[PDB]
Amino acid sequence: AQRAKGPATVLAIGTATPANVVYQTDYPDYYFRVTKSEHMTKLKNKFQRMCDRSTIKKRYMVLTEELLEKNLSLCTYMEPSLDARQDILVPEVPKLGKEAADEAIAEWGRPKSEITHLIFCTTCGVDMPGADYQLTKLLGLRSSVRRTMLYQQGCFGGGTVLRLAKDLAENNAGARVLVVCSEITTAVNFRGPSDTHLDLLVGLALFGDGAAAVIVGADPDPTLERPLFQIVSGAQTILPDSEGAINGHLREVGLTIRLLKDVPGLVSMNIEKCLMEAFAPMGIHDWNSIFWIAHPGGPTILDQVEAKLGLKEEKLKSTRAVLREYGNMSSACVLFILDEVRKRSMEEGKTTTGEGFDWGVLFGFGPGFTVETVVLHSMPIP
Amino acid sequence: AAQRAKGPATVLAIGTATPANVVYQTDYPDYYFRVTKSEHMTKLKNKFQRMCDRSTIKKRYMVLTEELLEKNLSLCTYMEPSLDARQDILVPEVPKLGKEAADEAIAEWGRPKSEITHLIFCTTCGVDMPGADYQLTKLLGLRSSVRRTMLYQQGCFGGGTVLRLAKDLAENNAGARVLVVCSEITTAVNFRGPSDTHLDLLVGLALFGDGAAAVIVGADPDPTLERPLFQIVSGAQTILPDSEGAINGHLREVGLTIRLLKDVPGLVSMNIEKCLMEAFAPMGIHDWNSIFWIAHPGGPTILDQVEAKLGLKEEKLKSTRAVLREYGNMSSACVLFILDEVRKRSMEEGKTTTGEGFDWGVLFGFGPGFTVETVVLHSMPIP
Ligand SMILES: CC(C)(COP(=O)(O)OP(=O)(O)OC[C@H]1O[C@@H](n2cnc3c(N)ncnc32)[C@H](O)[C@@H]1OP(=O)(O)O)[C@@H](O)C(=O)NCCC(=O)NCCSC(=O)/C=C/c1ccc(O)cc1
Ligand SMILES: CC(C)(COP(=O)(O)OP(=O)(O)OC[C@H]1O[C@@H](n2cnc3c(N)ncnc32)[C@H](O)[C@@H]1OP(=O)(O)O)[C@@H](O)C(=O)NCCC(=O)NCCSC(=O)/C=C/c1ccc(O)cc1
Repeated sequence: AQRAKGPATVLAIGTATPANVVYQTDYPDYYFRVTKSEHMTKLKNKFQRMCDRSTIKKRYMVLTEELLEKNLSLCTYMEPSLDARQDILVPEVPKLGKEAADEAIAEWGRPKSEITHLIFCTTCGVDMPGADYQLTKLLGLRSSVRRTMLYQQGCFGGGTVLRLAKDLAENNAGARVLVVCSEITTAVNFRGPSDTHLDLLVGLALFGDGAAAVIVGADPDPTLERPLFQIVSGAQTILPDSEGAINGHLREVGLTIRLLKDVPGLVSMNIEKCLMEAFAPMGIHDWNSIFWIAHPGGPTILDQVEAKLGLKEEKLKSTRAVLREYGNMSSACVLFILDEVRKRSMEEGKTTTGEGFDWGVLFGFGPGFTVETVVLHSMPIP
Repeated sequence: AAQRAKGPATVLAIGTATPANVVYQTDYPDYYFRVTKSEHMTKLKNKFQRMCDRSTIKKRYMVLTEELLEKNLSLCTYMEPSLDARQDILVPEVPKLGKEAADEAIAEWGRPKSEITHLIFCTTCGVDMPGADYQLTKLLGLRSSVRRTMLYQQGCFGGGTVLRLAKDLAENNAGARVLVVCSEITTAVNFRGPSDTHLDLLVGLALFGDGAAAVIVGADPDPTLERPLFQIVSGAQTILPDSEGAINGHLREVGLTIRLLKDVPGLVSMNIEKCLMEAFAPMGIHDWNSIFWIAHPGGPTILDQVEAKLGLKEEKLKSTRAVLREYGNMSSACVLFILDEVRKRSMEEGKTTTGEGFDWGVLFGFGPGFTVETVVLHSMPIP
């Protein structure tokens, strides 16, 4: 007694974005006009080809042109701008998180009065008390909620929350977990004018804004609840020879991020061990008998892994589709793909929530270099 | 059968560490107003001096020495740019002091670091990518497959926040042994005295010191390889009614600016009885002298008021006030600093238990929210 019986299960997935839709075929011109950098045609040609090959069609952004008119230090590179970003992030991150959590509880079907725990994860902004307290007040959750604040974990937080919510739901009987990952990549936005920092541009051509939420609980009551995926295990590892792959320093100019390693080649040369160690308890070594959710850090990191593993084109269709219509939304991005995996599984009438396959993987890649591999099991679809 | 442990998560080892520079309280009002060049503020000086004399603190260990102040002059300075000047200090020095404590807790543990599966790193000081959980993983030589959890900016209730997280980590994953490190180098507050517009930093600078503590926690301890000390029975977190903005710490280009709106001693007093009633209800315990006490030493008055309202004997907060006396407030690491003290004192005097001769005990983390963390512990037998 006192503790749960079976595995953690995701019971609802809600997504939320801002109203501003920004098409990528226009974003180079916008970005070099707003920044007033029309004279640097070298970086303009470079940033253009970045967005052209990013496979992204549209992205949602809190940062409007008006918000930059009122926060002109964000049209600058290495000028003091931390307060200008935090005056946006501290309020705007819980607000987008409430929208996604409300969509998730709406699918959940049960009142918020029974949410026992809360895990909030963001890389954008930092404050005391954390965005978990802000979301608890904004959503009106029980004041008895016991919260976990994951600050500045990076694009692998989406698997961290699942690996943590499994133990929270399974070690406390009748506990239900509100998981929210809300990221506003206004944490990443500087003036173009820098031949001193070109990785800033492939970061601006890929990231977008959005919030995702799930409800996690063990031993679901199959009258009020509908199971979607059950989290069998969650793993975290440090890739060999990956020291300094991504370095993010939070200074008075915001979070400055610098890359030292070729990340897509690092993920490719090391992912097969992560699939082998995670799928060993089941005896699975064919990665095309598995449904796939991997954080779309970029087009080619999925391209190279898809080539190194010899995967079919269908495996990463949902991943690439979230990168297409939403882009990179950091940690929340993998939960978006979880939702698309379920939505497309019904739209195309496949046997189970994971496009027809029993077992599935959730990959989150971030600083370390760190790979979070989470193995899920599907739910049948009648 | 299943892939999980069968009993409760127990504390297996404890280790603490403090920097070398010792700063005595009977010498702090003068030196502070000299390095900031504020000897023209006789009011704030007498103000600060009475605070230091009423803090019941004797000494504190500090990383920010005067040698460090002359090379970062933005810290002799209130609200001019000072974030990077502390970032250059907190980012490396926080994991270093954490390993200092994790080394001593591993030495007492007696088992190799390869058997440390999970890690929780907790600090309200500084932010970096990758986090301090990565820097300790590399410094301590733990396995690359360690599953880490980063608690950034959790305030002074992190000590109970991590016990609540480490309880589930050790009770779901069978054979798991979770190392938890709370490393607080509270230099984030050293502001220039010149502020008649900010008296709360004074009583934030007359209490807080630096220190780090680390525990090994795991369930089903092998009684032939490990020695249990405390059983983490329950862990709770709650926001007190009518506490909006009690502790507000914003991160600005000039550092972490903390301002107080509500009296947190009277916030803790009027609510501590409800937390203890709810926490000990499954065991029918209502005598708060029947229980051994670990309360976060926010200050002398917060403890004084809890002791007055609940009608406790003076022995209950002896170790809590002793950690406050010789270390000051160290944020989340204090309660674990107190945890080490209770087991030392309880074998100093040959008590019946590891909690001063008591079966059940409580650990309290108070912080921004206002959030109070109530962790019920059970002592283990001592011969
Ligand atoms: C971005 C790539 C390189 C795609 O480009 P490509 O297909 O190999 O070649 P392209 O014709 O498309 O041109 C674009 C790339 O060309 C590369 N390039 C240009 N000059 C040359 C040259 N002389 N020779 C060889 N190649 C060249 C260059 O790598 C540039 O990408 P970037 O590194 O961002 O500048 C590919 O590596 C990729 O998609 N990787 C996955 C993307 C990815 O993981 N992004 C995030 C990395 S880590 C993270 O989470 C955060 C990063 C970030 C960082 C800063 C921020 O402000 C915000 C965020
Ligand atoms: C400070 C108190 C009042 C004990 O002092 P006292 O012995 O009762 O009175 P004193 O004669 O020693 O004078 C000092 C205190 O007296 C109070 N006081 C003074 N002037 C008067 C007056 N005209 N009339 C009535 N009373 C007065 C006043 O509260 C002042 O403290 P402070 O709030 O810092 O200014 C008491 O509030 C106390 O110790 N509480 C526990 C300490 C505590 O919880 N600290 C943490 C709070 S929240 C946190 O985590 C962050 C704090 C922080 C905040 C800012 C930072 O930069 C850094 C950190």
